[PDB]
Amino acid sequence: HGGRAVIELREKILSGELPGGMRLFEVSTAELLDISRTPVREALSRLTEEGLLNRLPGGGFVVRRFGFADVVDAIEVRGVMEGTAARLAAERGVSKVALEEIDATVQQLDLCFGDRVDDVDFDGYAALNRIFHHQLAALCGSEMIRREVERASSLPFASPSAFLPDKANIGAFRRSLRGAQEQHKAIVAAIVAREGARAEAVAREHSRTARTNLEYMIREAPELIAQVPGLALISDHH
Amino acid sequence: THGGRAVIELREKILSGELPGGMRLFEVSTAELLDISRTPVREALSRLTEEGLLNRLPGGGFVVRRFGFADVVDAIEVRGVMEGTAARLAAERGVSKVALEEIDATVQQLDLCFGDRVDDVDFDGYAALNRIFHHQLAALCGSEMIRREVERASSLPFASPSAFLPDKANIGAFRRSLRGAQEQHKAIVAAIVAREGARAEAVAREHSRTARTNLEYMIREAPELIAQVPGLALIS
Amino acid sequence: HGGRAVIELREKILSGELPGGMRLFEVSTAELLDISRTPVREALSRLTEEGLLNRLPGGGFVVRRFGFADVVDAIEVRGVMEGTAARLAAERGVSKVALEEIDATVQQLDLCFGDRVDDVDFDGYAALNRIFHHQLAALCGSEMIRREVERASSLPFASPSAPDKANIGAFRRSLRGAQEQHKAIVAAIVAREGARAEAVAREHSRTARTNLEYMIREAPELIAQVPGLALISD
Amino acid sequence: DAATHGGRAVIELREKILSGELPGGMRLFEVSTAELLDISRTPVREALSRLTEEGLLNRLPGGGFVVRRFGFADVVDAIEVRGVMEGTAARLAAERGVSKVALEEIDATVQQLDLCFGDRVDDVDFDGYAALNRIFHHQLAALCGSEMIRREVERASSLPFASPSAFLPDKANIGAFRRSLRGAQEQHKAIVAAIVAREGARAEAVAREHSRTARTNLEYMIREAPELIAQVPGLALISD
Ligand SMILES: [Zn+2]
Ligand SMILES: [Zn+2]
Ligand SMILES: [Zn+2]
Ligand SMILES: [Zn+2]
Repeated sequence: HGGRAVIELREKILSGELPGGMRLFEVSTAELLDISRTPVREALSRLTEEGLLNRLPGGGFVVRRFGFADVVDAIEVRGVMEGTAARLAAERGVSKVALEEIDATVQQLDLCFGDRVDDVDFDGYAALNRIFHHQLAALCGSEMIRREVERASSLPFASPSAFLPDKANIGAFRRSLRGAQEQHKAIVAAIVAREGARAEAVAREHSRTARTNLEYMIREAPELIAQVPGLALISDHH
Repeated sequence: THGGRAVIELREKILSGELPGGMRLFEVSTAELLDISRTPVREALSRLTEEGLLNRLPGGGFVVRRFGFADVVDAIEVRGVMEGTAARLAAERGVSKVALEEIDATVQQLDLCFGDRVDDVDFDGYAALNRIFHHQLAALCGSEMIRREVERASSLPFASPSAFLPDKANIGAFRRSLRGAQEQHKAIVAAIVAREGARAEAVAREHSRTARTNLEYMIREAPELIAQVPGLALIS
Repeated sequence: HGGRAVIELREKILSGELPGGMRLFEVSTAELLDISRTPVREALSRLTEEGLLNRLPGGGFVVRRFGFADVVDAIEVRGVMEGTAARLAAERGVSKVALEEIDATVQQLDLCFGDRVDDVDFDGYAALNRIFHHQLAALCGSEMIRREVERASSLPFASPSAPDKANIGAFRRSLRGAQEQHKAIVAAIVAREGARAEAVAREHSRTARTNLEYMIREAPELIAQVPGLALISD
Repeated sequence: DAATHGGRAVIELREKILSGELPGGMRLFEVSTAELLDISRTPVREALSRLTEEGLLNRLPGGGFVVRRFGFADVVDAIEVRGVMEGTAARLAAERGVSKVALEEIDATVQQLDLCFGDRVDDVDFDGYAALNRIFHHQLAALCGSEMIRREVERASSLPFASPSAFLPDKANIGAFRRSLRGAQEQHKAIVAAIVAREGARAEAVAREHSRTARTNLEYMIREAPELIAQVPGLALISD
């Protein structure tokens, strides 16, 4: 009910239907979505937590305006937060079951690669990549860490598979997935070996793949900008 | 503005322990408690979810977040890691002449809190100026996204920079530890000026571990000090 | 002449012709290499600095014995030393000329690769990889750092290009990731991101350890193609 | 080795380089060096070569040796390398683990170092700290149980200015240096704590930061106390 309200409202913000700087109010938003006030209230609050809306001082909400600096900083925060989770898992240790689970996801991700450099199941990688980053966040067994890492990924343009959309299935991106999969293996290896410094460094570097993919799209493939939701609304971008 | 007296009153009742961890809150029962209308109560319950004091229940309603010792240790870790990011980015990107003069002035004022003997420290003066230093450090790299994320990491009562420095916890062991902490403040600024991001990050992370060291000293050696420290009311 | 004596002496140690525990003396070594004593003296001293020989009290050298732990530790030290050079270059800054030179090496390394990994210049990569690691060591402009980094890379089994016949499908695929690391080190140095520059340079040295561990577990016939590796007991 | 003519020449020749008797930039040849030490040609050749391996001399392209010259930049870079090498030993000890006996030994040195401090900020046994500080850094290098790593930290700490207690000589016992020892002792405690807790990242970061104290103390002598330069037996090698 409330979840269905979040999806539609998020879609209207990211499409540019509700532009940056636009003021949103409980009743006018409920009329727009043709949904009851209770789910709409949950949706507006959830999208504030997610970072798409800001609260206005006298009540109501405002659609946030993002710059390139915001995208780069969001990717940085996510990498730094995932690096913390990986380091703490290596320092504290991981349970037999949790390790078996994440190692199974890495093995499934290996099945997305073939003989030629381009032979990669892009859609299969993107779905399993989300699972790997979820399991990595929970690895150290801390709810506080899991919540803070998940919040850092909820943030705009900070999702692990955000720069891997189905329609951005290009050669240059498929070749870069082999290096990314080697990073997943290295994070788990470092955690097993109790090498916190390595686990953190690899997780931070791994997040920077998103920034490289973004920079590739601006300089070499600008038609791919519209494939990332909301990215074409960032006026700054170039 | 900003949720009014409703958000303030409801936050005060959660932090005092009046509304304990695990307690379920609903629109109507909360409105009866605050003797306010439904609209300002709905804003308050939503705002405190965004702030991280409440969690949403799957079938509607809210639940007061419960915190344990592990949560305090992890919050201090996240704060250090976030401050370390701000310090590293300030060193990598560079800092404006005005912003550097401001932070360096706070460090100079903090130096005036120290005397001849190891215990000769103005504890209340350090705590107030320490809050300013950490605020200024968060804004140094010039990024709003970083400043917001660092301030959020510092927002819980026990994750605050001066949280483990309350006026009544003015003990000898804690005054001796402030000299090392002040040397860390100087080192963070020096590393930023020198464009040494790695050092700036490492010092900021280590500096935050002082809070954990001071917390661990209480649990083991002075448990009567637990009640005096804010945030430790949300703990069991 | 002295450099020629070092190559010939190093080759006999790494082939196992001069086994570990063997005692070497100026005269007997000069008779063996059929070279004058002065270049042989330089060679014996240079190989002590490099870590292949140990000095005996009273003169004379002894050929060192190496274990897998020695290889693992050498690679660790090299990565840590290269990470220092990369971090200091990012923190201090690099001159326009030095940055153009190292970036030209990276561009030449790209020409070792095509569209596919089927035809990748393995011998070409190894030669240019040595140049990249030489320039990276000198980037921060410190002679002290350059000397300590080159020493850490002279060390046994620590060399950056640690294999003409060992040219398999897998080791060719791993050179693409290694080249992306070279690009990332330079990018981090340009961007003044010391932390990143250090982390990438450390992780880059670990590729050697990963490739060593692959041969032992999956391709032991490739052990004889690595110089001196066939002498270690594991 | 000290009893051999070869070993005796290394001790005497090292002493003349470190005293400044043989200054930086001085070309040393087999003959001139042998006349100086009044020793035969063969032990001199061993001596000259051993000090090149040691890093005190450099080889000249057309034959012969040159006394290696050191500048302020070289001292700063040497302290950086030592911190980076000690940080590696501390990180590897935390990652691998340390035996019960080795931990009890280093923790005993930390406890002995705590006995060097009193009530006032200046109340510090400077000579007692310097001797025990050498033991702590010795014990720290060996902690991970790797011989190559121990040797590598040993080498990084071998130049007279790259030594852990080099910037703590008996004659440089000043107020501004005694106050800095309290922070340094807290870092010794933090390195051991990080190793026990298996926190390699922290162990490395603290060991690197700890080494920067030596740079801070050096910079203080140059900018504020230049009369202290000559009384540090280790800064004699410095040109400018
Ligand atoms: Zn991933
Ligand atoms: Zn502080
Ligand atoms: Zn390379
Ligand atoms: Zn020390």
